[PDB]
Amino acid sequence: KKIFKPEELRQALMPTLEALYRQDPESLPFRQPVDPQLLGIPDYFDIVKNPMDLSTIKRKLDTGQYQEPWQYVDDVWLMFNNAWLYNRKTSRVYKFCSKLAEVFEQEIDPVMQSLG
Ligand SMILES: Cc1cc(N2CCOCC2)cc2[nH]c(-c3c(NC[C@@H](O)c4cccc(Cl)c4)cc[nH]c3=O)nc12
Repeated sequence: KKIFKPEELRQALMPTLEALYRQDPESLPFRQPVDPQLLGIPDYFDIVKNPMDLSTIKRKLDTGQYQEPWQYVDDVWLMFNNAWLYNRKTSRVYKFCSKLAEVFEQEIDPVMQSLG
């Protein structure tokens, strides 16, 4: 069984996380936890049972809260899947999510291969 030091996951995965953040305007809806009242979508938690966003993912990676790197992959897809569930398939935020997901699928593959 691989043993992953927090510092190894941090340095290896941070560039993939930067690749999501740097997408402008597509990353903006994902940068902070969804605030249903401020956004005027009060049925958000009626639909999304487990919220996830970039700031949470970034904190876990920065402070060493992942035991193994596929939990980071889990959190990223949970964030995308939340957005694809709540938002209609042709809407702006659905398309934004799809753009971030395209970037991620591309960046994460070689990084996960090198982590073993
Ligand atoms: C690539 C892709 C495209 C799309 N759609 C494109 C068309 O438009 C609608 C959205 C939805 C996706 N959902 C998931 C997904 C996971 N993927 C792992 C993959 O990253 C992966 C798998 C093995 C090795 C590595 Cl290194 C990385 C894992 C857990 N739960 C998930 O839902 N992947 C999706």
